[PDB]
Amino acid sequence: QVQLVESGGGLVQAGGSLRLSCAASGRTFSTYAMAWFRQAPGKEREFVAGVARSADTTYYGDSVKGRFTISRDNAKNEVNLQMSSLKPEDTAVYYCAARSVIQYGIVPGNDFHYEYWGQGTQVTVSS
Amino acid sequence: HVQLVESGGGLVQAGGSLRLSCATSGRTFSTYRMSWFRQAPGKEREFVATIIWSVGSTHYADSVKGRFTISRDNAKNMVYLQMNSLKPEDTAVYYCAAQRSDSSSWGYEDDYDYWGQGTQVTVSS
Amino acid sequence: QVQLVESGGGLVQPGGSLRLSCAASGFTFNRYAMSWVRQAPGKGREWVSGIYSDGSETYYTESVKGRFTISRDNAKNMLYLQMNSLKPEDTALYYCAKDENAHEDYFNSGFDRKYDYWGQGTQVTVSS
Amino acid sequence: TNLCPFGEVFNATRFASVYAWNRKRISNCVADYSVLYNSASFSTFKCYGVSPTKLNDLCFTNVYADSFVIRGDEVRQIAPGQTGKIADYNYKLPDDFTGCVIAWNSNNLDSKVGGNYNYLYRLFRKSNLKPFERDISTEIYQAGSTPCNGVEGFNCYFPLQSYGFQPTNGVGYQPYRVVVLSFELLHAPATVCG
Amino acid sequence: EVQLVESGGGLVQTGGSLRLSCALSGYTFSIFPTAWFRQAPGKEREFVAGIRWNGSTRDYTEYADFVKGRFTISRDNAKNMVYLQMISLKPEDTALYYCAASDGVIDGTNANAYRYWGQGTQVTVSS
Repeated sequence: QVQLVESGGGLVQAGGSLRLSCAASGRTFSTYAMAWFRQAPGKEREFVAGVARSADTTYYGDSVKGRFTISRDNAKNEVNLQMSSLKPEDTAVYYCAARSVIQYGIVPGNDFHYEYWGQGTQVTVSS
Repeated sequence: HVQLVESGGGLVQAGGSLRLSCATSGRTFSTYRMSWFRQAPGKEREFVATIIWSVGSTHYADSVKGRFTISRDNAKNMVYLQMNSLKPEDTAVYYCAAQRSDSSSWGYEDDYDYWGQGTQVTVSS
Repeated sequence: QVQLVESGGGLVQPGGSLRLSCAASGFTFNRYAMSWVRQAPGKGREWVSGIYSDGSETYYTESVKGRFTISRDNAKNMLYLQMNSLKPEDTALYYCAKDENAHEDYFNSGFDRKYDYWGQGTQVTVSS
Repeated sequence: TNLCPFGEVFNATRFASVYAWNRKRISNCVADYSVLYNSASFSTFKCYGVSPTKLNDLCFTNVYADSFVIRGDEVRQIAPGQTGKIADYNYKLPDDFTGCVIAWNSNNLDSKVGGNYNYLYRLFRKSNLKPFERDISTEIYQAGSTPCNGVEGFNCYFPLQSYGFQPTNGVGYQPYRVVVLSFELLHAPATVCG
Repeated sequence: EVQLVESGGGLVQTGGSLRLSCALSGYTFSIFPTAWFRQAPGKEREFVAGIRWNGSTRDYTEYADFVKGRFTISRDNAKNMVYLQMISLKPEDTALYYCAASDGVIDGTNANAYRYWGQGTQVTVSS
């Protein structure tokens, strides 16, 4: 299995900037595609962003397209979500999830129902 | 379309070495099971060899088992038959056949989807 | 029994705005991609617009493309067609049509939409 | 993404006529081969590229099944670039095809031992379908060398022909069920599977 | 191969009656129309008559413009043969009469589209 730890988050202004860092330990991180999801106490898991296992194609949700930046650093074994242009409705627990390639395999044009979920980090956009 | 083009073959002395080359122009060639078949004039196309890409299992005709080697390269969209120490019986028109896979079973040579144009191989005793 | 009841329509000048509504009963609205069709007086049926089962995507005919909007509310089992910048040729009896099969796809291009259920329809007329 | 209703299509009680082949779509669910493998009596499989059965858990954006019924031999014609009858006026798939087609024989799933005549097929419409298309409906084919007016007139046919209702002459004339699992990948949000 | 055998014809007095029997073998009439053509000195193979079995309850008859309301065309499946009944003969009717079936079903009135040609039968009208 893999252990995913989220760092960052907290209280930020509306229109401010934060960076959520998901660090993976265990099996090889570089061989998995990764994504960020949000879940607020009033909404169910929605797809925020996704970076393929090769880090050559990025997918964004309709609500955050062109506003959030998802990147991968294999050397640092990390996935970074730069959140900017925030609004109060963005408040949620953000989870980083990794899609297993050893067990089921993937090919990124658009895939992934991530089977491993991190602890989650609280993000509160208050103006 | 699925096009299988032959190369190699021809005249060879009995006991020599040959490489039969079949290049495949299809859609996602990497997911096909490969077979090499032969036809001798006045006979139906018969089994020579096959490889199942899903499990990496290769079967050879008992007459050519341990001397022939059938291989497939997905990167080059290619299939090779290396024939070592050919026998007079090997003289025939050799076709490369690609059958579809990703099924409940893996031994589909009875579905007969498509096969190549064929190449003449003649082994002189 | 499946019921498709239409509301709206009437006489309007070209360039105006109308909102045609269709309420569906007797079947699960959200499981079927829905269509709007118009039957002009003295002409065959013409497909206006189509919306997937969940409303994720919408498609329009060239004669109404870019100015007509098809939308749906699955919770209320309601289908809406917002018509704007109309031409007089849009005069017809408008039906909201249910699809034969279900689950989010019966049209990508061309095709012939076999509609298993039609409504009573509403008259829409565009004349100066 | 839980297990799909993917198994319901194959274990269904109704199959539309080939000229009215059903284009169903499935999304937001994982389609495993464990959903339907307990009744594996499938006569023929074909796949171009990775398939849900090759990779037990595998996700796709747009997965659509083309379901219909056709007699045995013409099952051979369900493949890119094929021509003749069924491949020209009832169904067509792109020459650059990356998907799967599954055919399984049945003679009692249509609720008759002599087959059904309710599954029709069209022969000749002038011009052949190119990739996914449908234009077949109950109508009278007009002219072809000499004009006519309705019915089966001078050099005019009825486009739809009916399959037999008498006992079948073997698997070649039995009503094979065919499901084309043509799927595609495109830039989209994740957690959509098929 | 599909074999067509023509019987009848011969020399018949002007103003008489005649019956031509074309036996078809190698296939059974299901949807295939059968066309009677005539080749005359200085004339190509042109439409004379045609019969098509709709396959539900009824048979459809095609009579050329200059032979309409004067000739009859019928068929029997049990003996897979086609009858052409001819009355009020005229001298110009003399010709080689062929019965033809199409390789498929394309066209009902087209000489070149019919790729099966029988051995024909000579028919002469003179007293």
